[PDB]
Amino acid sequence: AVALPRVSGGHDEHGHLEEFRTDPIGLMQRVRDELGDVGTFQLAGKQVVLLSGSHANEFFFRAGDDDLDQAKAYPFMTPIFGEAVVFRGEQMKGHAATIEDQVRRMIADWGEAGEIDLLDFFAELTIYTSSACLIGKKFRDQLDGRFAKLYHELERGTDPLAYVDPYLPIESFRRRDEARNGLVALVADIMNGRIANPDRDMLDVLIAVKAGTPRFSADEITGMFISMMFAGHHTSSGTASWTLIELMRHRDAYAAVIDELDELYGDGRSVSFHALRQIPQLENVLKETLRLHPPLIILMRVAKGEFEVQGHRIHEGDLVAASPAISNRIPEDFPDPHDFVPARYEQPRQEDLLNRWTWIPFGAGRHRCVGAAFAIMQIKAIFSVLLREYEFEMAQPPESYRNDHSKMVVQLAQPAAVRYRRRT
Ligand code: HEM
Ligand SMILES: CC(C)[C@H](NC(=O)C1CCCCC1)C(=O)Nc1ccncc1
Repeated sequence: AVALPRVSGGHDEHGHLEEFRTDPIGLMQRVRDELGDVGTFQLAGKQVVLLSGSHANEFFFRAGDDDLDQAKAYPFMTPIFGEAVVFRGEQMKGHAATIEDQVRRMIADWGEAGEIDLLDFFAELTIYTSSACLIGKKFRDQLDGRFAKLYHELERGTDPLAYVDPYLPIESFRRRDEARNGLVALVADIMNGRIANPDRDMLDVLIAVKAGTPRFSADEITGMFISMMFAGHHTSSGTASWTLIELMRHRDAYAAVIDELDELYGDGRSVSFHALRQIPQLENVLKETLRLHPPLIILMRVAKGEFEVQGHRIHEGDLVAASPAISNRIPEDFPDPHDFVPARYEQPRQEDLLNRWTWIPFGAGRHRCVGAAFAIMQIKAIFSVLLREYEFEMAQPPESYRNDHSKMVVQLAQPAAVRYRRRT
């Protein structure tokens, strides 16, 4: 009957929802600043118990699906995956080679010098890497920029208003729904193309299954492919963007990465060899970029039961959340937490390893990211190519690069303009 501590503000119609839709990171920080390790905010009719700090995070991440339910906290993903999506080491070398090929293909028309937008570039690139690795090169080769454009609209369909109702007549939801129909149409044209113009991939596997009448429709197959690509797409896309931004903002780090790439590749081995082995300075830049710009800024659960955390009672049906955005910057755990300090991961400090429950850009415990090794390899492969072929400079003030946090799916904001010039 005791109310949990509640953060200030949230006097709008849906409580803190409006703030969560505009500045979720400031809201979550205020929870911690006012209340400490366990505090709440109101998301429309739902209480969110926001945990932070080592002890509370440990509870969150060590909880089994019996205690804290992940999938129930994401009902808004239903219109994205669709009705019927009811939610290896031996391959990695091949995937690194695939990634190298996709990056070379993306920069093939760059020429001597030019300008890119990082969101446009990395969003499209990572559609190709994800589709090629997860579904097949044959399928990627039947994709072009339209698939990326549509997939982006789908991701933009995750306004937190979806916690009120995911089918409200707002434009972002209408565009989410239309984008999904557009993706189904692309997949149907691909299926038809294969009939008329017959080396196999997962799409071939799915087409072959019989109910015989074919078992799966374009709609069903498309939902499967959307779901397969979702976790790794915006996360990898944003991380690649922020990696390049932070290298440009910190030229000393950029210079060290260049030297090391040039030294490492001097053994004559491929990207598929080196992307699976240490590239130390780049890896520490990546760790720091993830600490500062975690693409998942909040992680949601529904409590299945009663638990106590620091003498605060969580009850069944409470939404319960952790936040990499906030936890990754706890100043007692990460000295100078707003500063970009790749040295914090060198053997002497290992701040990622020592702070097991608060360095959480890839989660922790029971829910440690199963895609982390792939995502890390993919950054290594991408930058092994980009940084050896081209030099990059910022085309706008360094502090003006920023994320759009208005949707549950975080995206780099535009402009994110960067110039390149061939390395001599
Ligand atoms: C840089 C890219 C990525 C980041 C920052 C990231 C982040 C995370 C985070 C924060 C969690 C914990 C989720 C939670 O506790 O609710 C997680 C778990 C997970 N991620 Fe990722 N992820 C990335 C890429 C990927 C990729 C490429 C895949 C696979 C295609 C993937 C699949 C998963 C899976 C299967 C889990 C386990 C969920 C659980 O058991 O709790 N992720 N990831
Ligand atoms: C947070 C996003 C809305 C999105 N979440 C999801 O796609 C799932 C919803 C239900 C099952 C858990 C996650 C997502 O991209 N999640 C992940 C991305 C990565 N790695 C792990 C999860």
